[PDB]
Amino acid sequence: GKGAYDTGTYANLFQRSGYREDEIKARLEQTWNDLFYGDEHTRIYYPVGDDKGYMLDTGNDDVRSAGMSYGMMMAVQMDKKHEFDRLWNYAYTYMQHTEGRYKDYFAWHCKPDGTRLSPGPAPDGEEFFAMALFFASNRWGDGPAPYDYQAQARKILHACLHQGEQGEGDPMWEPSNRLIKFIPELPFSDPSYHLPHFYELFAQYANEQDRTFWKEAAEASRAYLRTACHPVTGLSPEYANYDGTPAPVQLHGDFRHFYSDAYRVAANVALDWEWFRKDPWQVQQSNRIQAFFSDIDVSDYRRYTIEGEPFNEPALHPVGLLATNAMASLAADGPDADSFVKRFWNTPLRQGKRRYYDNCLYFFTMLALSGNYRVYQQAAA
Ligand SMILES: OC[C@@H]1O[C@@H](O[C@@H]2[C@@H](O)[C@H](O[C@@H]3CO[C@@H](O[C@@H]4CO[C@@H](O)[C@H](O)[C@H]4O)[C@H](O)[C@H]3O)OC[C@H]2O[C@@H]2OC[C@@H](O)[C@H](O)[C@H]2O)[C@H](O)[C@H]1O
Repeated sequence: GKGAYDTGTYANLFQRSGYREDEIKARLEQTWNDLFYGDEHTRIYYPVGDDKGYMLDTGNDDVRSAGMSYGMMMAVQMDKKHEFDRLWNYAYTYMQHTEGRYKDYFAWHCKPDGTRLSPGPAPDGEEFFAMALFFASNRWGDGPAPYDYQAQARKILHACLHQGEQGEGDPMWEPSNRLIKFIPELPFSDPSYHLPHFYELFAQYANEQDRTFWKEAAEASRAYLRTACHPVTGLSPEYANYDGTPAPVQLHGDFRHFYSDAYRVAANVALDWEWFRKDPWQVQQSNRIQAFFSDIDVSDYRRYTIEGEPFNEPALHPVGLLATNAMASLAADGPDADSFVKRFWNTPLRQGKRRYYDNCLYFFTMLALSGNYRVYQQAAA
């Protein structure tokens, strides 16, 4: 078969699970309203002035590039221009470099007021910023700068591939292997950063010289994720070497294990399958990870070695983990797919100081499983 990119048909797995259409759309809208306009123990979005707003990492009391970029995608996928523009204005103003080795990249986290905490960037932010902006252009049309969406996107993806050619700086993609990097400087990666589905669409909307690269990178990332995921459990490390093996322990933590970052791999893999249907391995990977967690309660979620050895330590984001395991049902045809969809439906949004990452993964799963995580092309509106 052909994917949602070709057919324009999006699977409603909640409907397939037996839930009513009415119910599903109401549940999606409520999730938007709570995360963006809820109470002080739920909402993760905060509007600032008349033309700005941010997504708060409640857990770390800072504003991340990954989070702001997640927020923009959430906004454009839900047809929420006002909120989309507020977020982008915050990112463009406070976070985007206008000079230095990081010119056109984004400072990976800052304070709610906009004061930067580190200058270095996080590539998973950049790619999400780029994809979100192209969808904004395709859905709403380019506004006046800085709301010339497709132009802002192309400028970011130019930097991503070409940052070292203008004197000093490093590219976010390693030219030799066409793989996104953990950060510009270090020659290793993060499985969760690989969005081959997003790169297919960059191959359509990026600067003309780079379109070949993005198409090659789509297939490179699909290949990398086959080497990153354990062939039994379908678990993956947080940081990985280009060969897919867990990276050495870093100075800021041990990232060889299946923890917070790794959760998004199963969701990323599943969305690529839904959109493009290119890699039949993605179905098997969805079956494997679901089968590893088929027997495990959310309250019993741990840190695991990719081999499947549970640490005594609990998962920091078990609702997040359930959401991504549930999102895998987009691609899973196994006997656990139906189970995971119902399990997620009966799981509410997280509350308390650690809620941010859980609720971000929650909302993407709510979008995806309702059939509302869609490609916005140069169509006939
Ligand atoms: O913790 C001290 C910081 O470590 C150094 O590393 C930075 C990375 O952490 C960052 O990757 C970010 C981190 O946030 C990720 O999302 C997480 C998922 O886990 C949840 O619990 C959490 O709420 C959520 O935020 C997100 O996916 C990524 O975007 O990437 C940048 C990296 O930068 C650099 O560290 C390496 C160093 O060489 C550079 O100097 C620095 O810029 C930070 O230095 C330090 O502050």
